[PDB]
Amino acid sequence: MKNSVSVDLPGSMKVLVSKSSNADGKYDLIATVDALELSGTSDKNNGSGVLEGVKADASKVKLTISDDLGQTTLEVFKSDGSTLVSKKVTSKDKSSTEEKFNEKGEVSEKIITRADGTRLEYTGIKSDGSGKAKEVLKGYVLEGTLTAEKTTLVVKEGTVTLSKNISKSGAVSVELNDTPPPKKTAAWNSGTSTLTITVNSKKTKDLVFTSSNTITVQQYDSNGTSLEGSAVEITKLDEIKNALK
Amino acid sequence: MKNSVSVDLPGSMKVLVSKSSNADGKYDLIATVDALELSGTSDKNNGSGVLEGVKADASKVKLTISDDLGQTTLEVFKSDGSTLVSKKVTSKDKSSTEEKFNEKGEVSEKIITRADGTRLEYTGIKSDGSGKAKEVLKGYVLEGTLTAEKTTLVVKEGTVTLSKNISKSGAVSVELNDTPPPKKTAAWNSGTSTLTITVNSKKTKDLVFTSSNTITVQQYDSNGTSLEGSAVEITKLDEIKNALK
Repeated sequence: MKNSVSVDLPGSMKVLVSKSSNADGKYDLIATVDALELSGTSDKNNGSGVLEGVKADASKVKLTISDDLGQTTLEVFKSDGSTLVSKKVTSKDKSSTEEKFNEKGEVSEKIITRADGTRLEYTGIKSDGSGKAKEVLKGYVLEGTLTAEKTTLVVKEGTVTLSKNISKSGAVSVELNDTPPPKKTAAWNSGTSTLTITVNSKKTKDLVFTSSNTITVQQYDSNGTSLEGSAVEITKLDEIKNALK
Repeated sequence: MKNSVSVDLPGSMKVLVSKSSNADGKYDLIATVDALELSGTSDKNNGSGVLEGVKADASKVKLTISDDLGQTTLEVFKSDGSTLVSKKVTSKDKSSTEEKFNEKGEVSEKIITRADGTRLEYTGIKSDGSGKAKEVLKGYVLEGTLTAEKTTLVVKEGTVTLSKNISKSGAVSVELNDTPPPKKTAAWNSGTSTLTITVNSKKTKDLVFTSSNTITVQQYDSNGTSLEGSAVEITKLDEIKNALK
């Protein structure tokens, strides 16, 4: 710090590495990270090495810098120092991986940043690999979910589901499902001159064709077993068409 | 006509039947029908009997009245009198059946009126029983077609076809078809990271998923075998949704 050299780092950080060595050959590293003074003695005079620090709430902070000034590995622990909370790995080339762990020392969440600026954001992860997913792309977002084998991001339009699957090892594969909406059916009763229309095991309408040469609609209650209202006579084509929706 | 009695008739007609009998016991009938004087001698003094006449173009007109004043059967022939053109039967109770015949002495067309005021209108009839159909109902019209067995009147709304079938002997029966529109399918090429979308054996779009983490649409020509345009990149969700329609 005193008369030393400023080194820029992956992820908008600096370190100050001492101009000269110490008693045991080391170089002094000081970095203000987040807002803590972090400190450490390193074999090398470039910026590489570990820096440690303690938050005012007694959480332990450990910043590792990779030998080639490539990779800053920012770990946060619980007060004991044994129990990992969070971990931001940044890479040389602008890409980062913000993790989070749970009570058990198991990964809860994961924000992946990509070199371009696009993101994979996993949350609510569970013991059996599964959880939410978001993909931040340039201009728009693909939501989805996670499993042990794969991420699946989905986009829907009416009867079409587009499904972008990203495998564990990076492999994209895409698929499409068009599935028709539930269709009307009907049954004719010759006895009563009544068409009863069934949608998805729910009766919906009675269309009745009278000896008086006219047509009457009545609606099934949303139970789909008893009629409701009273019988509405038809007065032009349009109404018959309406009943068929 | 001279000093006789006016009888009203089925189908807005009158006849004048003579007050007294003739030489051979008959009663004189005169009717102005359409605009012809029609004439005939009848056994009975009520209005019943036949009346004949000749149009100025030499077509022969034959009006029959049923004994009970029930039914007026207006036939028109060709000039020869043997070859039927048209035939309007009216009934007592306001119902009528306007036929038409063809060159061969076979029925071409048929307007059925019903007592209520509703109509069945068959046209363009053919040797194998078939032809157009219209049903004039109170407030609206059901179009359709004819066969030897049956009339079929159809009403459509999107994927639904309502079909009212009237059998030879009057029997109504109704049916419904909901049939889903042609659905998208797609094939993935791992080689090129391209989804190709097929609608009804016609390729429609290429969706391409780039190593650059972006999506590009290109359209198939309406042949459904070669691409067209050039590859349009995607810029928000909405566009991806659009491609799925």
